[PDB]
Amino acid sequence: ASLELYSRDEQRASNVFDLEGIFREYNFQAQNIAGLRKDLD
Amino acid sequence: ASLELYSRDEQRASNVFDLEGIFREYNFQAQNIAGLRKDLD
Amino acid sequence: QLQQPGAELVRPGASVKLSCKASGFTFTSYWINWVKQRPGQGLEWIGNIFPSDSYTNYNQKFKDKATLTVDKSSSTAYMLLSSPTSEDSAVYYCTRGGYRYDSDYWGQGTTLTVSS
Amino acid sequence: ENHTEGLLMVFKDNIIPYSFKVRSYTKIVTNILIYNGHSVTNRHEEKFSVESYETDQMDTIYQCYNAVKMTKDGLTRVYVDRDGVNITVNLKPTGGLANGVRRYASQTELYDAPGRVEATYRTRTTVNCLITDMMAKSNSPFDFFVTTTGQTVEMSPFYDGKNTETFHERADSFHVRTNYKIVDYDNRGTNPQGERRAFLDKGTYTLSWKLENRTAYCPLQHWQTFDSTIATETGKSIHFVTDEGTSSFVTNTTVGIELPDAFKCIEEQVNKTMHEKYEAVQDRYTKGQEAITYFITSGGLLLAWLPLTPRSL
Amino acid sequence: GVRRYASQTELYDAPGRVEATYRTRTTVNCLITDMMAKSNSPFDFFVTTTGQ
Amino acid sequence: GVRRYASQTELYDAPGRVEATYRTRTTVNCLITDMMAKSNSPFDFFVTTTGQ
Amino acid sequence: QIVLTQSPAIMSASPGEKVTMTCSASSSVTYMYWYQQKPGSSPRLLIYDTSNLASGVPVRFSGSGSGTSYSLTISRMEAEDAATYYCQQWSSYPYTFGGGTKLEIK
Ligand SMILES: *[C@@H]1O[C@H](CO)[C@@H](O)[C@H](O)[C@H]1NC(C)=O
Repeated sequence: ASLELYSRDEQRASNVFDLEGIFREYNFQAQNIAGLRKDLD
Repeated sequence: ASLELYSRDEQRASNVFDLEGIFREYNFQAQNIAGLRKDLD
Repeated sequence: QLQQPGAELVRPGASVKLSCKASGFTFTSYWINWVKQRPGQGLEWIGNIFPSDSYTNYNQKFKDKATLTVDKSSSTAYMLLSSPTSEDSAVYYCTRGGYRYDSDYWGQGTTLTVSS
Repeated sequence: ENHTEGLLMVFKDNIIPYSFKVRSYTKIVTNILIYNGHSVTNRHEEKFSVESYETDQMDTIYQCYNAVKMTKDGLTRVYVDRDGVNITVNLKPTGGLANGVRRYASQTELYDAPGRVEATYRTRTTVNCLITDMMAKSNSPFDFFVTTTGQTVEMSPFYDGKNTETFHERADSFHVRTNYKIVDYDNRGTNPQGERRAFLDKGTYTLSWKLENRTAYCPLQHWQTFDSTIATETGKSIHFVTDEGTSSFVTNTTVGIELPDAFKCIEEQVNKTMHEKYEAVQDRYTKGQEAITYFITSGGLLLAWLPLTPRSL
Repeated sequence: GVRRYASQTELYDAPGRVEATYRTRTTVNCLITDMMAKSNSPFDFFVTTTGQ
Repeated sequence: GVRRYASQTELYDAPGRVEATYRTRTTVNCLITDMMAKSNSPFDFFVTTTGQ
Repeated sequence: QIVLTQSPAIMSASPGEKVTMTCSASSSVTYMYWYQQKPGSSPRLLIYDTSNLASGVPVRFSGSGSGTSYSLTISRMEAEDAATYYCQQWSSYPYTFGGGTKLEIK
């Protein structure tokens, strides 16, 4: 039989710092700000 | 015989966010800006 | 318009210069190409000076025989020939290039007369 | 004592994200209006996108206009470099980090002469043109992609305006051009082959990349190929034992013959390899079947099987 | 991702004076955000989604 | 983490003029930081703790 | 450095029959241009990108091709369609021309 202790997802989820969450939200906020600062029609 | 499924490079290259590329370019831009802002002789 | 003056006499050993007046369009958005047409033979390409720049790309063998230049102020291009001989009697055209389908206006052609 | 020879290829999962090349255009405007006449300078800058007519100039002839026009509540502001006029400037290569992005930029203003002081301090206006080339990466579901410098776009790279791929960006920002000519710096004066490029306006910059179909990414990767495997039937399973790599792959099903569903990429790869290997061996063997058979191991592995029978000379 | 609840901004920002005393505008907004946080075995600190 | 040695700031920042020439204050500080750096096998660059 | 070969040399054709001239290149080329040059005059552009029509050129003139094989064909030939035709490449930096084709009426 085929067995494994820690799967790929388990090792990926064992990180406190979520890079995807940090950068996606930061870029979203800056893009929204650049709209009001400029002509938002 | 010795075999392996995923090498060290394959697991390193399986990340969308390139930390080395992000930080190296960011520091390069700031250093260049600090030159023109100050006395660039 | 792209007009070229002709009716010139060439003394071997004396350099000659040709002019190609360009007008009616923005001179810093195209290129000038010079082509030599030997009578009774096919056309031949020489080079292409880029105005607004100095990208004078020359032929693979015409390095020792050609010299391009431009006067952005006078919107004119020039062809300098070094040490002309008697075997190069032909007509030279100046053509306009560009990555746009609009046009590529061929010049009129300057006849070159070299003899004794 | 039921044994059969053949040729075997093993395919595994793909974990390397899809990668492609992009190019960015932007216009940078800086104001040094806060000269603090009252003796320090407090300058703030801004960046803007590029329109269609200008992008055609940069990509082919490498020239841009040093003049930006905005609008706000019916008020339009126009700035020129060194307070000049609408003119064409060239773009030149700019040095940078080794093995990174390549930048082409235009020269800045000639000078910034001092002006008034106190309330109305010295005001300077500058405009620059920038071009950057980098790479982008995206994952299996194709929900977004990230460039090298760390900018994220919420759109599948395969979207073309009439597909079912994810597109969460602004509707009036994506448009695709056909028969588009783009040339490199070193070959200004040669016409390249027309292609299909997709443009996107992010407000602060502009992005463009070559459009492609989804068949350019494939979720399977070749691992190993074995030439002299032996297939042994155990009643409820099949054992593929090879003594070159010293491995044995066991399948759950006996009949197998599960034709590939979405892994149609490897059809060209397996067709060439099996045909090539059989030619060097067809001297003493004949193909015992005409179609390749596919099995799935207990683990996540895919096997291509083609039985071979010896020739009775 | 995160869910945000926000109040409307100011109705308008009329222009004021110029020169030294330029036009001055004041705006205030209320924000509410819901996210998740994570912490490790020794429990010395925790990090939210946005990176605080 | 890192250890910092710093000098005291200015004693006070008295208000000055207003309008165009507003109150101007100048302060200078001295800073010293100790951290660690790391580099890889080919030795092309190294990165400090704070991310420089 | 790509050399263009124009196999047809002398037409000597009469009105009534189609005439086709092909230009062969030693290497692959992205496109091809066709120039018509009457004696004692500057050449004019007829076909660009191997499939399009220039300004003022009538519907008769057309051509196609791919790789290193291209040709031009016409439908209704008159007396004034007797001139020289050249094929010119653009991808390689030396703008090499072709041998040229002579058309005659007889
Ligand atoms: C994508 O598919 C369409 C039809 O499915 C095809 O016409 C097109 O050529 C394909 N794209 C490429 C780059 O071949």
